[PDB]
Amino acid sequence: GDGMLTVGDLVIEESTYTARLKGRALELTYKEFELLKYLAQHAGRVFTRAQLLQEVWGYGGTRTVDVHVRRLRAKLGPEYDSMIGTVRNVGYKFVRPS
Amino acid sequence: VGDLVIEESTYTARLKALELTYKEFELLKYLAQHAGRVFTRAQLLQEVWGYDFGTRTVDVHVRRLRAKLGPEYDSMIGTVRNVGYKFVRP
DNA sequence: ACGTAACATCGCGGTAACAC
DNA sequence: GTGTTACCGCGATGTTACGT
Repeated sequence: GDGMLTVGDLVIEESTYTARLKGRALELTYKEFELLKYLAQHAGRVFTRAQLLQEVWGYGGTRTVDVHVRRLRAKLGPEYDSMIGTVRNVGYKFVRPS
Repeated sequence: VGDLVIEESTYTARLKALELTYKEFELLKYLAQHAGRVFTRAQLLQEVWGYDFGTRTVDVHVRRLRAKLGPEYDSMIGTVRNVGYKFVRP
């Protein structure tokens, strides 16, 4: 345990730079991994696109978050689709499984 | 050591008899002494090289390293795009 | 022994564009 | 407004040659 994180079946190991789902490795791009990581490092908290851009992208084209959110949800699959919830007129947030 | 034996003071490695350069050996050792962990180029430059160069010598060294291993064990060194490289355990 | 030279490959990822 | 999928420039890595 160095920088390892666990939420439900999602494990996000910064060390080895891998993200798993009860053993199924995720082939995430870099920004897809930094986005999923930041959101899970802050479960339940809704963030805005200008927030997520500043934190994950770094200090216009704000639908990149939405695309990356969709690429993320897509790779998570229907069984884990809902780990990224949407808050109309606010932004996104990681949704803890029960 | 999963088919791979690195001998420290001899500065050699055997993959059941790899002939490696000093930098190729320092890079393989540091990647295998921390197997599974990904290291950046800044990291591997300050740890394995003395220098902080931009340079593409790490990428070149991985390649020379990979070639010696052969298409059997060249997977032992993984690439993590936009991050760096890592040793991969069979 | 090593680190540029220099180009080939290919994946990142941001914009476009429309459905709803 | 957001879900969503193309499309394609660009840039990260691969790779080998060559100069020191």
